[PDB]
Amino acid sequence: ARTKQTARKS
Amino acid sequence: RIRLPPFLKPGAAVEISSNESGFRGSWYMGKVVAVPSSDSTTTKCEVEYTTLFFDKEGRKRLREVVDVGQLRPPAPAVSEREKRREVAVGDDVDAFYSDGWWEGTVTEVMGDGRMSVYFRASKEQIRFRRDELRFHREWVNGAWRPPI
Repeated sequence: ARTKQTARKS
Repeated sequence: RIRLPPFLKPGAAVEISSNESGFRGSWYMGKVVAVPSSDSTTTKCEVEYTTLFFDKEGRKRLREVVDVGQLRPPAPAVSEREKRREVAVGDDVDAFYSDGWWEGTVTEVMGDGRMSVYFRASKEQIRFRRDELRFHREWVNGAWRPPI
């Protein structure tokens, strides 16, 4: 599932 | 002490923006879990994300304490002219990507309803189908621009 770690771009 | 915007109440669906550089230009869908009461020690709200989780195995939706100014209501429902609107170069759009909406600008339209979108903050150039885009709107002074 998506997390901030795998959503953020930097 | 603080006069909350009327849309902000426990249970309310919202779009959530972040202050973190890696989230510049994004809106993630979520819901309000708690707000400052007239009886309150905070000025902040707690929200729960709809598509972001604490853990990658997805047991618990992410919750965060955020500033009121990070929240806006769900973007207006796509009207009937807006379904008739062709997306054009120069249009400000949000693209659905990594399960949230990211603001960019259409730089090229190709056939079969596909477009290329430039993202300024991340210096990215990414192709999307029409059904992955929405026309960008801003929540300003308690109302949408362009309005409903």
